[PDB]
Amino acid sequence: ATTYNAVVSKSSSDGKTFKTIADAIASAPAGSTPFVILIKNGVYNERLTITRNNLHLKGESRNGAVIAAATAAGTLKSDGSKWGTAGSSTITISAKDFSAQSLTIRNDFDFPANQAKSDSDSSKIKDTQAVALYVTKSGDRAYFKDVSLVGYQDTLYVSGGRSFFSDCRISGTVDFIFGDGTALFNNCDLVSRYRADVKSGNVSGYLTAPSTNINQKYGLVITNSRVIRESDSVPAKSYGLGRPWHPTTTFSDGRYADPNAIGQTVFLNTSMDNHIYGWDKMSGKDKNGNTIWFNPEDSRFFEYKSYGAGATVSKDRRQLTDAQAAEYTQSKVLGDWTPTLP
Ligand SMILES: COC(=O)[C@H]1O[C@H](O[C@@H]2[C@H](O)[C@@H](O)[C@@H](O[C@@H]3[C@H](O)[C@@H](O)[C@@H](O[C@@H]4[C@H](O)[C@@H](O)[C@@H](O[C@@H]5[C@H](O)[C@@H](O)[C@@H](O[C@@H]6[C@H](O)[C@@H](O)[C@@H](O)O[C@@H]6C(=O)O)O[C@@H]5C(=O)O)O[C@@H]4C(=O)O)O[C@@H]3C(=O)O)O[C@@H]2C(=O)O)[C@H](O)[C@@H](O)[C@H]1O
Repeated sequence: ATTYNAVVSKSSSDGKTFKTIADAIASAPAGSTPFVILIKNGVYNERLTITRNNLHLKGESRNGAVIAAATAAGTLKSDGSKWGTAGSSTITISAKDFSAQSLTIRNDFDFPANQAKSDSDSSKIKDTQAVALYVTKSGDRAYFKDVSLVGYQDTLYVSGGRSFFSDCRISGTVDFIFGDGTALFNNCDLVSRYRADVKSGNVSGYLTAPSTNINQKYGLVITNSRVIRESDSVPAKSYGLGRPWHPTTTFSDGRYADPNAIGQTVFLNTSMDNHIYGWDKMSGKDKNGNTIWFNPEDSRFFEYKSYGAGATVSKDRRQLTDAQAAEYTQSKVLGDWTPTLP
């Protein structure tokens, strides 16, 4: 038995339906009883912030039910200030027990068109991060099943608590899954995108940029998935599995790269095409304002039984033992939370 509290559709011929997703979400009574919204096929040009607990979105189809907006970090607001990376997100989850099923979420910022602009073009944006989905510190127990996330730089921003992505597609270029959250991915296609603006022999991107606090047990955990290239034009050895993001953070002694954000990315039983070269380093600014490099060997970067042409085993690519791999089951990673749909 499954029923819908609200329905969103493009057609007025449907009857008693909402025109926008934002309106349907707003219609929900205040509180924490489950609220389930069906979204019929269509492209909904909307930006959403979810603050109600126990809210659930179900699209008619992943292929056809799309929530999309174009916003880069460097896009300017009315007051002339930048949106910033967090602010660029098409969908922001700032509530508990959210789920989305069978829908696509896009940031439509045209990264390649931006990069193709002449350097003197005042409309050419430097802050090119453009988040599709952001799970915030106030997000915990967020479940995404049969969902497609589309972007280039910084597609998926996972912060705070636990999120679970299942039967999913996620595309991007630089740091397209990033943040300090506990985020588990199962049976997902992670799609590395072509970079027209990157010279032959240089790096096109990085799948992950975890900022997991050293005291947090689990960061980004990718299981039973497929690490694939968008096209044959994506060069061999052009993509890193991860680099360590140490976010600029305000401390008592100033604002600089967080020393204790020693990120975790673990791949288990995941296929990898030959666009993958391994792990990489990442730079930030230290407490003195100097460049500081954070190295993959000092970070929590591991694989277990990778396969496909990108799955090389070497001293630069640490491997889990069977015993260690058993620590990365859904039960262990998500703890007392069992992701369920309404
Ligand atoms: C409640 O939340 C909060 O606590 C805060 O939220 C807000 O802040 C967040 C965040 O917490 C904060 O640290 C800060 O994050 C920024 C940035 O927004 C974020 O996306 C990320 O950025 C990294 C990196 O630091 C950037 O320099 C940039 O990477 C560049 C380049 O863009 C990229 O293409 C690539 O480059 C290629 C090669 O790798 C390179 O060697 C060279 O050859 O160039 C190549 C090229 O093609 O350009 O890597 C570059 C690089 O490594 O520098 O983008 C990455 C990324 O996308 O992940 O981290 C920074 C940071 O400062 O750490 O701001 C966030 C925000 O939302 O704005 C609030 O502001 C805060 O007050 C607080 O509330």
